[PDB]
Amino acid sequence: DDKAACADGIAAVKARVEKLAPEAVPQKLKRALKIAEREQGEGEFDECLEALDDAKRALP
Amino acid sequence: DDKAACADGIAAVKARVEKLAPEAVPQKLKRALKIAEREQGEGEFDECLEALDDAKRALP
Ligand SMILES: [Eu+2]
Repeated sequence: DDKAACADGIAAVKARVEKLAPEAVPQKLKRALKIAEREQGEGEFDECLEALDDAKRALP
Repeated sequence: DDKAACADGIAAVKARVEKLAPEAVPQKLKRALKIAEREQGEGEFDECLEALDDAKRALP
């Protein structure tokens, strides 16, 4: 469901980000991940998924 | 728009709540107002309006 997909999506995006050099991680990508995590913690798992879509678009 | 309606709705609901005795204000009403304010601060003015609908249903 959206809760599982949000948790798995945060893990998947972070796994890709952890392949980049830390000094190569765009601020917009960090911000989008933080928004997804905030929404996950609020129980807005649907909103988390939409923020994860933004994070993927920020991947270099 | 949703931003103005959220701000006005927070003010309207609070105005009604401030007519109750403070020891008569249900916890669920306080919680719903706090959620609406959190969502307003996040810029989720649409979500704020949906939380305000819950707050109105919590009015005694
Ligand atoms: Eu939210």
